[PDB]
Amino acid sequence: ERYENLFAQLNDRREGAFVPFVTLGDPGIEQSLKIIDTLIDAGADALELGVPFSDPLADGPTIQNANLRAFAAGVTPAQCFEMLALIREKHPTIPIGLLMYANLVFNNGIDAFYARCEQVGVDSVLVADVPVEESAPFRQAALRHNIAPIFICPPNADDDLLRQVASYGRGYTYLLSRSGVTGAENRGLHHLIEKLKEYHAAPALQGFGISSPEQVSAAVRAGAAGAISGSAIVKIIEKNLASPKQMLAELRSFVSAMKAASR
Amino acid sequence: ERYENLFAQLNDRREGAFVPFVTLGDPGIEQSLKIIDTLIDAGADALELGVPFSDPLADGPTIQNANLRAFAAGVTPAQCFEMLALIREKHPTIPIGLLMYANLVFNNGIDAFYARCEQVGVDSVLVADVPVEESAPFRQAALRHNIAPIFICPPNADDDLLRQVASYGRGYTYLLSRSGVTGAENRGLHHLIEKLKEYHAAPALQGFGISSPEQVSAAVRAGAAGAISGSAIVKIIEKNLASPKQMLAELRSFVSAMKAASR
Amino acid sequence: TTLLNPYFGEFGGMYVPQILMPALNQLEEAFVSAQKDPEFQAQFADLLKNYAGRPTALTKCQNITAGTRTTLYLKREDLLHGGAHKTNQVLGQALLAKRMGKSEIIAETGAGQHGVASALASALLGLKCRIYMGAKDVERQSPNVFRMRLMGAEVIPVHSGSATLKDACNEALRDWSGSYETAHYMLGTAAGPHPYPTIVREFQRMIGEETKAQILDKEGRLPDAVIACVGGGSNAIGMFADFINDTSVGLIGVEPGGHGIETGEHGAPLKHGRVGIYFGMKAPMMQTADGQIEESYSISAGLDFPSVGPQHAYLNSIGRADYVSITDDEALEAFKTLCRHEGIIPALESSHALAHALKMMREQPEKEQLLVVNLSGRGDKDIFTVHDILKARG
Amino acid sequence: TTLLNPYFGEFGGMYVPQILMPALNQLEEAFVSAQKDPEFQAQFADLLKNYAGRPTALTKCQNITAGTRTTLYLKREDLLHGGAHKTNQVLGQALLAKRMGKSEIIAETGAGQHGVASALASALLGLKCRIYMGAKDVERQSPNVFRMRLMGAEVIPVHSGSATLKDACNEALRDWSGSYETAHYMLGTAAGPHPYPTIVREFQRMIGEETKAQILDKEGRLPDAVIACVGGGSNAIGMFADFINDTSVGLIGVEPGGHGIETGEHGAPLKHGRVGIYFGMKAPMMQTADGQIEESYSISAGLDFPSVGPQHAYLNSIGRADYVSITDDEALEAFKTLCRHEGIIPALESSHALAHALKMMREQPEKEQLLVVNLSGRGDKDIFTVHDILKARG
Ligand SMILES: C=C(NCc1c(COP(=O)(O)O)cnc(C)c1O)C(=O)O
Ligand SMILES: C=C(NCc1c(COP(=O)(O)O)cnc(C)c1O)C(=O)O
Ligand SMILES: O=P(O)(O)OC[C@@H](O)CO
Ligand SMILES: O=P(O)(O)OC[C@@H](O)CO
Ligand SMILES: [Cs+]
Ligand SMILES: [Cs+]
Ligand SMILES: [Cs+]
Ligand SMILES: [Cs+]
Ligand SMILES: [Cs+]
Repeated sequence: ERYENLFAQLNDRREGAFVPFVTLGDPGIEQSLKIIDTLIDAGADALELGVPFSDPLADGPTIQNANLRAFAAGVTPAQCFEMLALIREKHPTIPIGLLMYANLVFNNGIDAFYARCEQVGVDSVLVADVPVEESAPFRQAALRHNIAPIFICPPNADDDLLRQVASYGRGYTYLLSRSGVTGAENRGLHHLIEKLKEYHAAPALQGFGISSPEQVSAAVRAGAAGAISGSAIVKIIEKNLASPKQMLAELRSFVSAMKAASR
Repeated sequence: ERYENLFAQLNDRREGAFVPFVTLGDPGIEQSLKIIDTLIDAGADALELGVPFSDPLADGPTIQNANLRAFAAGVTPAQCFEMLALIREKHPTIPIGLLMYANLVFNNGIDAFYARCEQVGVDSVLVADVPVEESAPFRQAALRHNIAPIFICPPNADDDLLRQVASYGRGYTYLLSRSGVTGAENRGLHHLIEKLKEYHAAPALQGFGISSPEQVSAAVRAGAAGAISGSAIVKIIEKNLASPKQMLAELRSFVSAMKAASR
Repeated sequence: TTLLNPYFGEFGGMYVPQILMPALNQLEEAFVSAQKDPEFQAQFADLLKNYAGRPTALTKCQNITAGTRTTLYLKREDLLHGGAHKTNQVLGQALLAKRMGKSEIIAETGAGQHGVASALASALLGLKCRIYMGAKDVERQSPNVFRMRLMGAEVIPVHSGSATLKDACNEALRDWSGSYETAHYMLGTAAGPHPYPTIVREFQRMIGEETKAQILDKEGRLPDAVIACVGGGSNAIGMFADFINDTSVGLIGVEPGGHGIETGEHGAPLKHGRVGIYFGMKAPMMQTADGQIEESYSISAGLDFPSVGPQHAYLNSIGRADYVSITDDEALEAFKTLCRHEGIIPALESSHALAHALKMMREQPEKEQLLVVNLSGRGDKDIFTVHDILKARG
Repeated sequence: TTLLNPYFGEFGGMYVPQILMPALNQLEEAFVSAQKDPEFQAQFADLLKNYAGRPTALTKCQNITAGTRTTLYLKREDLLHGGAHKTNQVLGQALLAKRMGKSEIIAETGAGQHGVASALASALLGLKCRIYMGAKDVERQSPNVFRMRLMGAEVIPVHSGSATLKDACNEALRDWSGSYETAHYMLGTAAGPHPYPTIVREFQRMIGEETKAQILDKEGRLPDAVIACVGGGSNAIGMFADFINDTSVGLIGVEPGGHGIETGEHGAPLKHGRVGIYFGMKAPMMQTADGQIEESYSISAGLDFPSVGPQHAYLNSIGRADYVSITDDEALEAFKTLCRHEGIIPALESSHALAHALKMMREQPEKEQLLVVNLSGRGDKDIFTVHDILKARG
């Protein structure tokens, strides 16, 4: 119960969670692994990881390019699962969540996918292009393999959706900051946050557009159990492709700043 | 009665007539005048002259270019009539026939046109784009000014046309060698020639495609009172634009050869 | 003589070299016969409907007349197979060609719409088609050159003179004079020697007949005025024909004003020319004082001709039809207005008609008036031309 | 839940990010309501007829079937305003957009025919239109880019991926996910998340309804088979829809075979793909063993897509409809054959359908069969592309 233990501990220390996001294999397998260890050493409470997909329709340019880079390095889903195994072997308690696109999950069989997630130590799975309306087979497979199915609570969510997300979700609730696709440049909820807690929904993590410490503190202050940052992280990766050393340094610096803001 | 006197004399000498054609003002007024004197000195029995027209629809490239050249030299219809006056002033007995396009005749008034033809000494007028069907006002104006109206006898002429041409025409009958437009490269009638004589049509001159002595003799042998050659003449003009001297020499040589063939 | 009157008042006739009279006479006879032949009419109708797509729609323009008392309809000849009204009479002339046992077709073209129409009809009816087109037009109306070739037609560039419509016409006639036994000259407009102005009107009159029926059904009355651009005069007479005896209906022909009438660079002989004889007819001509036929001009290749059909000269003479001109710029503003506010891309030729209509509305916005503009063709062929001009302007 | 079944068997669904479900739900509700609204149907009909020019003709091809027992008719969607069947459902979706109070339009386009249709409808109905088009297609279907701009639409080149249809689709969806409150995504084919496959079929079914009425009146019976090219599946389902319950009528969809199926360079996921989830639907996808969506290929931009509408996947599954493929070369030979022997220049997309029909006739020339090919569009947009290829060959 990695998520349950994290939020319990965080609650005691009265702090929110900072969850960085990166695409596995960007810019390469080895460097991606170091990048993730740095994110954890820098202060990451949990991880949100993506698997390169040919058509990431919920992602803006930053993460699109992250996917392209991973593809240039020949990164495949199989290699992503080998990486997840290694990451879990080095960090036994950090909660690991995957952000997937439906075809990759459906490809070799939905159940087989979640069976593999369980085998490598994954804690949750969010399928970006599978709304609650199409979630049955995915949420069911997840639960059968002790994987928490993650659901998104959009800013335009009505009561029926709040309730569905509350009962179907496990681990954490992905609280969308805004409409649109992923992107750090686009910056985006107290009421929604309250309703979720009313319906006993898994703890809420805010995502999309979160790229500054100020935004982290704001989310926590508003009631959110934490925040997720992807594009902002990925941007540091692409700007430092030439200097891997300065890349990690810049990343550690940024993550620490984002995490401190959650205290 | 220039045409009547020519055919009478020619008949006695038992020869056919050679009638060269050139566009007035090509390549220029002065040179055109010399070209015509040479044609006459070389043996021309009568003249067939054209007046530069913007759209000579019955003419092929050779004469089209002749018209262009005359236009480059600024040759106008007024200047053409001044030339005709000079030509008639030097040659009192040679029959002069004009080959015109309807608009030039109709422009300042049909009657005024034929009045001017009579004033400068012109003997006949052939309007290329005026069939017998539209000829009334033209033939009438011509006769009123002692100008012979010339009609074409096409190779596809039926009996009604033979008869019309026979009674309306004066001077000579233009016997078409072939369909198409003027052109020396395109070489084209005994029955038609006979029918015309039966209906007492003005003497017949064959035209279009006549560019060799052989063709001249053939026309006369077939019964025609003579032949007309335009493009063949004009071609010598354009090939010798650089050497006016060799131009006239070449022309005299050619005309003599064509005329001899009519003996 | 002839079976039909070759004249419209003083205008018209058969001013062609004697050699072509038999061909003209044969064509007239074949036309008269075909007009009384049920089978011919049925075959013509079948092609127009099932092949060309007639009847064409009559579109009401609600957007461009907003805030005025002008109701404007567009006869959509732009939707006809091929893209212009030209296709109508070409199907009829092709049938006449077969009827006369001719296996080849000669045609002239400026906007290339008549060329395309001639090529497609020939491909469909088994005729060998050759098209004359001025070199300038080969360039400014290129999309159509490609279409013609693709359909098996021989396109022949004419570099003589102004390298435009007029010159293409000259070559077509020269060619026919030497091949009339096997080739039929499919003249593309209501001009030239009789019987062409008559044949072309009759094979285009469906435009006005449909326009009348459609306007009556949609408005319960006739138009205050039908407006059409005038090149040689086919789409305009095609639109006018059936309204001629309806005295209340204004007939407005719009000649190209080019860069403006005062510049001499236009194609408006009807209102700024002088009667002359050329291209087998006695009609208004843009001509010099000397009697030389001048070169015309217009941003639209289809209207770029120094003369006009004889019936238009006649209708103007007796005052039945009024003719005006529209400059390049006025046509362009109309072109853009239709594109952006009605979602229809009109041919630049048609745009001249639309331009006048828009003027009639704008000048007297409170005048109640029902107008119909013959949208003779679509402007796909004019896209590159219009783009380059609008680019050099921003 | 939803008001209508989002699936056709196992294919279909609404696989989009949660943020877009309200927009999809709103669209479905608006569509259902509009379908029971007499005023909406009347307005739709009015636009289709008086603006678009429906009904389109059904042309019999006597020349190309000579010496065989094959009778072939062509549904002339190429005569529709805009030049392709695309215009039909765009008029309907535009009305739905207004009905929903949306003032902007997002559309993707490959052949540019949907882009042009979206632009003209928006110009006519007062909507701000922006179109996504792959850069490769901006080039090979350029005539349409010009048309779109001229009508006031913003054309946005997409350089990502294969720079073709698929990529234009991706961008359109990304854009909509962030602007659905003010913009309506006018998807151009019978694919994507429900309710689009249903809406697009319904707003295109007039093709088949008219085809049935026209074939009955001309032949007294139904077709042995209706044939249409299949990109996303709109013109094909539009043609098929009304014949589905007529069990004797063969439904043949023609997927692009590109350079040949064995080369992997094609757009035939239906018969050579594997079911997957992408572009909001569970449907056959050309995809790697890993589950990555592959890039498709086809000489015709309109068919260059790695997936297909879910209803086609379903109809094929139960065996109601048969799907085949036609290579680039086969489509080109059909394109030229129609141009030269029927005088119609077909879109390269439509040419794939015609190619199969010609194969069906040639392979069994003594087999008596009545066929109808949906000529989805005219090929004006393909002239330069075809010319360059035929030039490099002579
Ligand atoms: C001369 C040619 N076009 C004329 C044309 C015209 C002018 O010709 P009319 O004969 O006057 O109708 C009007 N509208 C369209 C769309 C046109 O294509 C041609 O296509 O060869
Ligand atoms: C993708 C586009 N075109 C598709 C198209 C197609 C294929 O799409 P369908 O949706 O399968 O009908 C067939 N025919 C014509 C003439 C076309 O333009 C487009 O215009 O954007
Ligand atoms: O990139 P962001 O900051 O918009 O976050 C969204 C995802 O990338 C992480 O879930
Ligand atoms: O040029 P030709 O030889 O065809 O003769 C025709 C005219 O030029 C003279 O009438
Ligand atoms: Cs109005
Ligand atoms: Cs004109
Ligand atoms: Cs129609
Ligand atoms: Cs047949
Ligand atoms: Cs496809």
